[PDB]
Amino acid sequence: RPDFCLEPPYAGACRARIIRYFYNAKAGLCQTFVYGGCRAKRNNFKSAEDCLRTCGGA
Repeated sequence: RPDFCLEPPYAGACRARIIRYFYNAKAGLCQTFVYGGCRAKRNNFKSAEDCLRTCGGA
């Protein structure tokens, strides 16, 4: 997985409530979080599948 998959999830400052996925490297899977709609970082996916494809190995 790329290093960005190890970063904590980033809601950012905006006020939307958008459900996104992040890789939780301690748990080893992708979890949901609430994203605010601006300034997304890379550990922020629209689906579990995309999160796991990107971050589940290497």
